[PDB]
Amino acid sequence: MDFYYLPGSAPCRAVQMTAAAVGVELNLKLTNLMAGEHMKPEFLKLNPQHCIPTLVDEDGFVLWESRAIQIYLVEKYGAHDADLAERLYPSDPRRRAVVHQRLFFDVAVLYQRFAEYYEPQIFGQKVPVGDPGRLRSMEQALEFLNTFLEGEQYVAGGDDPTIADLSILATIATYEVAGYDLRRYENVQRWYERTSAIVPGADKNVEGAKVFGRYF
Amino acid sequence: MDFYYLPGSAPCRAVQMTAAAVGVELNLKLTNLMAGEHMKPEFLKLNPQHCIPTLVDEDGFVLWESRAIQIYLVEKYGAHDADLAERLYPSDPRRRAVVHQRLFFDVAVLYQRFAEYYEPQIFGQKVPVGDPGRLRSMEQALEFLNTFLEGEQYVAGGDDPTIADLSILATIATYEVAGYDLRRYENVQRWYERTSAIVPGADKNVEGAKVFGRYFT
Ligand SMILES: CCCCCCSC[C@H](NC(=O)CC[C@H]([NH3+])C(=O)O)C(=O)NCC(=O)O
Ligand SMILES: CCCCCCSC[C@H](NC(=O)CC[C@H]([NH3+])C(=O)O)C(=O)NCC(=O)O
Repeated sequence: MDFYYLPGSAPCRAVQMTAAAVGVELNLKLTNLMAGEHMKPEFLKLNPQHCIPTLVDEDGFVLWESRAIQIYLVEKYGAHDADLAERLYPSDPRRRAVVHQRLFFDVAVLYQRFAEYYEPQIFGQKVPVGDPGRLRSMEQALEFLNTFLEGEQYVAGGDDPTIADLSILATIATYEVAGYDLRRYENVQRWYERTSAIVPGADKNVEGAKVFGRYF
Repeated sequence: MDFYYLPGSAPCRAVQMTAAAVGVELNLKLTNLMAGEHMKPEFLKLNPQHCIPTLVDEDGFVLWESRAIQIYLVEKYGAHDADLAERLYPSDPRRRAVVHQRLFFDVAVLYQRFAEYYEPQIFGQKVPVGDPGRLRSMEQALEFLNTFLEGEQYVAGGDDPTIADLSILATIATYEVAGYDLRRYENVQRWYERTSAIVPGADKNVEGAKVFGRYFT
């Protein structure tokens, strides 16, 4: 399976942790966005949305959006270990609803506001001073996550990390390298330390996050 | 089942269409966001993210994010009709991945870029002259959708509308009612017309969108 990725990219790292958890190797294909490699006719034919991560399965199926890829990996390549797939992606509709909820929270709120705050600080204008509105917004997202983790081990509940934890771990590892003091959010910091110690490929998440950290 | 919502809200309308498809009757609870009804202590207890739509099910289980609600409606409350659930939310991992991919596209790209430009105008934060980047962003998003719909009846493929169609139907209705010219996107217009003609609860999508349209008089 061809995996078009960048080590520094959070959504790429979330798929990497998921693939390691289900036990499938990825054919790593580094796609330099700065050299416009995502804009070459070869990549565009595969992915008109020209974004990473992009997964190309051996049957020719092309898939993007990291969280769609996460679910796909569990559903297709996790069947060999029912209990594992169940831990990562519980089949009970109510339990799965919270997992889905947190996945959408990650893309639309937690990672989104992170990007809306730090991308102006490292690209284009490169302003070191962060907009007070964008900071308030991003902190509100951390406030939300902290509340979700109140009296809970993991982001969508349960006794084991789910793919929602893997997605948000990639995201929050990026928060850490960006210089944000996560210790302000005691539940988040506790969860971040817990999850990093136990999930497969977590060391490769910290490793890739540091590559993103070169921008600051 | 309690449904905290506003008719003008696209994500709310996507849930309404999904519930109509699986025969779920929602107890509609108008949540006036301008009056701060979503910031009231009782609502915050249910939903600390203080956002609509919010579903409270028969056991008091609380769920928000429209697309997670959509899935929950099909998986749990659509399971009485195996064939219908399969049309709305196919179980094949590849087909389901495209549905998921399109749902994420809607939240993170299509609706996201819409809201960034148009939603300020609801709150009164409308700037008469703005950044060209915000306009290019919506154009680009609509180009992607039009490309996905090339040679295809529906947004995630297949012979029937999925929850991805209902999500994007609610979003595109909002584009149209806000005044966006969709004519350069022939596949989008064609898909919108044909999908709106056949999906249950489509009337309330149009009606609800019109309520949103009253902000752009
Ligand atoms: C050091 C690493 C720097 C990269 C960090 C940004 S991730 C790159 C970006 N990808 C995305 O934002 C995809 C997000 C998508 N929601 C997902 O989760 O997969 C991209 O391909 N953007 C280019 C494009 O969309 O055209
Ligand atoms: C009458 C039409 C007025 C326009 C309403 C826009 S939707 C309102 C908004 N909700 C959302 O954007 C939720 C989006 C979420 N991604 C979903 O799909 O459910 C909200 O509750 N915002 C309040 C908040 O989050 O605090």
